[PDB]
Amino acid sequence: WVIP
Amino acid sequence: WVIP
Amino acid sequence: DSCIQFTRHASDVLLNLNRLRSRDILTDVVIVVSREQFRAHKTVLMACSGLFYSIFTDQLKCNLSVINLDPEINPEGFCILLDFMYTSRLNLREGNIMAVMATAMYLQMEHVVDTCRKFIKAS
Amino acid sequence: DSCIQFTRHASDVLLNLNRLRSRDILTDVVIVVSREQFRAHKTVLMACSGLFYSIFTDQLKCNLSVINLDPEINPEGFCILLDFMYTSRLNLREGNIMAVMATAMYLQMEHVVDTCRKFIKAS
Ligand SMILES: CN(C)c1ncc(Cl)c(Nc2ccc3c(c2)CC(=O)N3)n1
Ligand SMILES: CN(C)c1ncc(Cl)c(Nc2ccc3c(c2)CC(=O)N3)n1
Ligand SMILES: [Cl-]
Ligand SMILES: [Cl-]
Repeated sequence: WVIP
Repeated sequence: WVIP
Repeated sequence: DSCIQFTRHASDVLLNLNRLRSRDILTDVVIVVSREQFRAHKTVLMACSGLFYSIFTDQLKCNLSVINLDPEINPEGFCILLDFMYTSRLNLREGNIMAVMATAMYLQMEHVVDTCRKFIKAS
Repeated sequence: DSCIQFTRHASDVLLNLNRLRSRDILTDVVIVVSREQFRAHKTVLMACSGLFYSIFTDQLKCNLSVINLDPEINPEGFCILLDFMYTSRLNLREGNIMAVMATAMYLQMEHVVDTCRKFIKAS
């Protein structure tokens, strides 16, 4: 999971 | 396009 | 094999499937959550959820145009997860995280359940 | 928005759609190319091809279970492109590049046409  |  | 690969292909496919959903093109099922109705593509639901995969591989349920979820399922939690299915983006907030995790456990969306557990553990 | 994103989601969705294709689950169209028949999902075809997008948004053609391609289309070229649609992998070889480029131009798959033009220019 990432900060888009 | 890339070499997978 | 000796294939070449187009990096953005999967993302571009998903973006177009979401465009079809937004215009209600070739949607073949309505998911009923309490009073709320959500139109979607069975194939996308199966690709994202262990529960929908089980439902639509069933020889009788594969032909249903309406699926009613358990009355305990929250419509907002479902809406956030349906958006994730079609975009890879999860709108996870303090006010919705419990309903999102419970809905993801019911829908059998393992990666969503994992990030909810981690975010809850941090707080 | 304040969304989080799952990097592998789009690729995982496409991998599952290809698993459904391989097992012939929820396929809703057969594409006829000369004597050869190819089963697929209309939504995936539309998501990958400008030609299929035009065909299945048409109020009459959207309901067809069989689509016949132009007799000039080579079945091997189509097979390679259908595989690309479901995997992001293109089996481009010296012996098939002309048939692949011609099929991609007909199907309106801009990124495939671009890599074929570049590979031909190099040789
Ligand atoms: C497991 N399998 C062969 C398969 N083939 C095709 C599809 Cl569409 C599919 N989808 C599915 C099944 C289980 C789960 C998911 C999708 C997401 C998840 O967390 N569990 N799973
Ligand atoms: C252009 N548009 C709004 C849109 N919405 C939904 C879909 Cl499924 C779609 N697909 C499509 C159209 C044109 C092209 C492609 C897909 C691939 C391409 O090279 N050209 N295009
Ligand atoms: Cl997931
Ligand atoms: Cl393309």
